[PDB]
Amino acid sequence: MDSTTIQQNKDTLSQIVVFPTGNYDKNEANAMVNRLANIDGKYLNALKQNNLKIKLLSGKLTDEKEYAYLKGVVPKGWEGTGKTWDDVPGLGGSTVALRIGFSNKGKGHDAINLELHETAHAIDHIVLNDISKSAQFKQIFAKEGRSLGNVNYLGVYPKEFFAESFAYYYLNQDTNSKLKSACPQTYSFLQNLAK
Ligand SMILES: [Zn+2]
Repeated sequence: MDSTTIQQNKDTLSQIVVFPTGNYDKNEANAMVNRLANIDGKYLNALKQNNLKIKLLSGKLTDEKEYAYLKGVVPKGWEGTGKTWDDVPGLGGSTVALRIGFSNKGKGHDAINLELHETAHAIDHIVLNDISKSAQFKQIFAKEGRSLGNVNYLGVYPKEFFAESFAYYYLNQDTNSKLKSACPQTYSFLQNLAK
């Protein structure tokens, strides 16, 4: 996106993103907002319309009262790892909650970018009526769903392949080009969705 579109999307995000009370790196929180601002504005305005909040967290997910119910619960695909949601830095779906500082791949999660993956889940569910379960996307997923790797997770769960593809499409020009090369039908699907 051009600098002016980024600023417009950041203004929209000022009424979506909620910053935490506790201590955190303000510059890194701002960088996360900047990355979210690359998401197409139509989706951001629709999240705002639904009063979805992107809660940035100063600590563990399960230390927020609304996620205490996840204390000790093992995420799907994480069985046998000894890890629980207490160790997971982001969640997305009907809500979005994200630990500041944990954006990059490998910061306790496997996504190319935490905030884009989790926000993609919310866009899928809230804005797009679970499009990752649509017949069109199921056909694409059957063909391309392993082509971002993590074959036994992304290749098995279309909601996760959708969220990861969305993150690749919107993070930066490199990941956007990688998605087009590896998953051309997914790329065209996302490009058309934003038209
Ligand atoms: Zn996910």
